[PDB]
Amino acid sequence: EVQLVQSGAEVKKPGESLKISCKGSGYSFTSYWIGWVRQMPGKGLEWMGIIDPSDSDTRYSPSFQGQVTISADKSISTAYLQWSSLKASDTAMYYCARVGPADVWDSFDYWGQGTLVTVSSASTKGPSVFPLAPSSKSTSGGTAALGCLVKDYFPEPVTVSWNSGALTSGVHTFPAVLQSSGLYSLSSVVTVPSSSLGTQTYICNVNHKPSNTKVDKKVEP
Amino acid sequence: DIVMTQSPDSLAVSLGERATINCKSSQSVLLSPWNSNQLAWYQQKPGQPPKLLIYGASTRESGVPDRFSGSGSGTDFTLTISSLQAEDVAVYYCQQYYLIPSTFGQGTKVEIKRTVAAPSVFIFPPSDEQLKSGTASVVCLLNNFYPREAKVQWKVDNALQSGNSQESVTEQDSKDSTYSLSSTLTLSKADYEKHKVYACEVTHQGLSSPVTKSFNR
Amino acid sequence: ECCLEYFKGAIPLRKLKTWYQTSEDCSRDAIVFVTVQGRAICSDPNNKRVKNAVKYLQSLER
Repeated sequence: EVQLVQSGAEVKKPGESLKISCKGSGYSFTSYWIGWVRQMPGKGLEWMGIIDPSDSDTRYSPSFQGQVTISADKSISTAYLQWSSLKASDTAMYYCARVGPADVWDSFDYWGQGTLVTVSSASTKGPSVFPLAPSSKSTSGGTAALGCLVKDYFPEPVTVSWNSGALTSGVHTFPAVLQSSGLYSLSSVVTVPSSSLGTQTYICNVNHKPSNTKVDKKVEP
Repeated sequence: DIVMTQSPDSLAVSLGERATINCKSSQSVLLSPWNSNQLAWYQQKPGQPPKLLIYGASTRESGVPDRFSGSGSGTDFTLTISSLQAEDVAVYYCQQYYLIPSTFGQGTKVEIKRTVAAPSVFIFPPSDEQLKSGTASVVCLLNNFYPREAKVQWKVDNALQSGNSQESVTEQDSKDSTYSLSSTLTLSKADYEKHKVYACEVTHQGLSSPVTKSFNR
Repeated sequence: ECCLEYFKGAIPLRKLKTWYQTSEDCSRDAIVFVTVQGRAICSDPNNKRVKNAVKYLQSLER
């Protein structure tokens, strides 16, 4: 079957160059055009440009022309997208996709899995994990919220589990926010029986692979 | 260029009910000699690439369920989901490919409609561990509410805080269809100890009047 | 200034930039497509596929 395989997530500093790749298989690579599509965080799809790998005929959106270079190497069935000098504003998911064969032009009939590009002057840093202790005032439903604040890390992601995975019901692990410092912060909360707090142990297990950081934090009233 | 515009920007529909999304092109996308409207619809689920659903305005891609249909011609197009299933929660994009750039609409988020549920509001003072490192983060949590729209207001000694908080909202829950939201007020240890009352004020249509949750430092 | 003969292959629609027509003094009077690579394609003005391609290009230009 048709596959488009894109290269892995990239974490880069402003001013660095970058070339990402899109490898085709399971079809005649030179028989179809390839497109690149940008998706900035929380935003929509932007058509960037397309290339005919048979002859390297390349078309850019006016918004991206001269800002990125699209190319292809038909001898290895690969299309590329490249920047000579990245900006923090280039932080986005980049999809390659195959243009269908219909006239005159066509929809994108197959899509790569996307390459996440993160551009920041920030450096790798494991988080600090702080408890969000369950309130000492009694609640209306016989339930208490507790949690962990996972602060000042880079880059994404972190994972949070509870009681080594034994507690999964009532957990909310929130999307990270990017602080003005250039470091991320995230909270994970769980709602539990008030009456358990005296006797049941609650530990959040935090993992940040980029910094090889593993933290277990007991959360008590 | 042709500009693509979708309406509404967001749509909430009860499980099992009809969903309709509209798409307008700034110029006709009817490729006359081919009698085909050059219009596609894509579905994108969180953390996934877009998937082609409909092309030629009305042709379903192979393996796309029958509940999805496309209609319209020229400049006005509609995507209909005859009966919304749980797995249909996604962002839907239209796209013209009459010419290049083959531009996309801005996208329409489709979520599950349910009854108003008020947030359960909690406040968490900074830990002694964090204060020791010189920072104070105060967390306000709004748990399991509907709809998504909620205002969080930070008050320190009755002064309305500005530009010193950030919030994050979960994706709609798969079982109860609610949202949760967390807000973090961040200030230095110094500024924190200058003040006494720390209040989170929550407005939501589920609440008769704004709920305030607070502690004394 | 005139086409010597008409092109016989398929019109490469995705490669077309524009078109013009030659003068009536030409024996093989033609629609000439210009590609984005700047090649000319000499075409029969009465051919249906030629007419369809021109209609598409005209929609881009008008």
